Amino acid sequence: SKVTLGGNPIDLAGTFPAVGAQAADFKLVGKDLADLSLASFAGKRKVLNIVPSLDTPTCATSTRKFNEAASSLDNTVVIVVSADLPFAATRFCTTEGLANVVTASTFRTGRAFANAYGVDVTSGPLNGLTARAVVVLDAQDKVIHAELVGEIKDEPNYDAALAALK
Amino acid sequence: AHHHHHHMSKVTLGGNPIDLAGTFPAVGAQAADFKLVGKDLADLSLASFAGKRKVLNIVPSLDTPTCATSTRKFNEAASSLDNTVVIVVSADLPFAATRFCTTEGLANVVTASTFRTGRAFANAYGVDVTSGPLNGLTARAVVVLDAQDKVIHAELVGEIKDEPNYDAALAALK
Repeated sequence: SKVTLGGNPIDLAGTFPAVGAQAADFKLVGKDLADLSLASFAGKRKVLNIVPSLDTPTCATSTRKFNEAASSLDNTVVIVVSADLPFAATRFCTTEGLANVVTASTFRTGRAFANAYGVDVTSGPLNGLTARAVVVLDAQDKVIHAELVGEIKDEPNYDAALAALK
Repeated sequence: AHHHHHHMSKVTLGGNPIDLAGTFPAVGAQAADFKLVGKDLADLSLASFAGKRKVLNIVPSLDTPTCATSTRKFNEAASSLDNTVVIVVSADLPFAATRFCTTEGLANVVTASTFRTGRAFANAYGVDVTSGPLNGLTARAVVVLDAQDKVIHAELVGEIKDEPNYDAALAALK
């Protein structure tokens, strides 16, 4: 069951997290160039919304609605993870203006986050970006929901991720 | 008395010393190769530009709405010269190139991203910032290569917020 892009298999490195696992820590970069780790979000449920890029010419409007809905649930932060630099993150149509939606870039630690989460694309045009996934963590960073989207172009099961927080 | 010329101090950001990894190239050296990513997500290396003079315009980020006219004039002038390509190197993803202030309307300027190979380019060129807010970006530099990839001009800009000596870089191609 390789992930595909336009139906074409791509290679991913690392092992995708299982429900019940302790989430791997990270050092991602916020839109003000500071480092973000799991401790930066202590006490909150976290939605890791992992996307190859949030800087596409056309807005992923459905992702904006999901980001808004999840972040409006009790004690929840949505962490939008991608290789996009913080300079681009300040313009993301899916995050701008939304409280408790926080952009977090992989650029400073390279492939570390993606590899730790089994979303490190290593072939084709997306080589060096994250694959598409949604991983929900509880306050103590136990994985309560995890989806590696089989086709990069497809929408995640946002309903399942939201329901995991209810 | 005679006073020895000072070895270049640490690059600064807003006057603040920052740490750089790698060794910045000297004039006369053969340029290190690289695998950078173009606007179409394909790989670019020195072989992509075989036999051309190359300007590597190395920038922490190109993704800003406002920029120096001198930078644009330099990019245009160098790209207009015979057998010359201007390659603008940064960590910005190719997706952001639509917003690159300094390359807007200059179709021959080639954007080349470090994202796929991480710190490899920056470390090979001695511009790998490892401290402060620019940690993981390239420092500011201009490196000019001749048609056989020998370094003919190289400036590691002393202060990130300052402009390179574009006049010197351009004049090296005459």
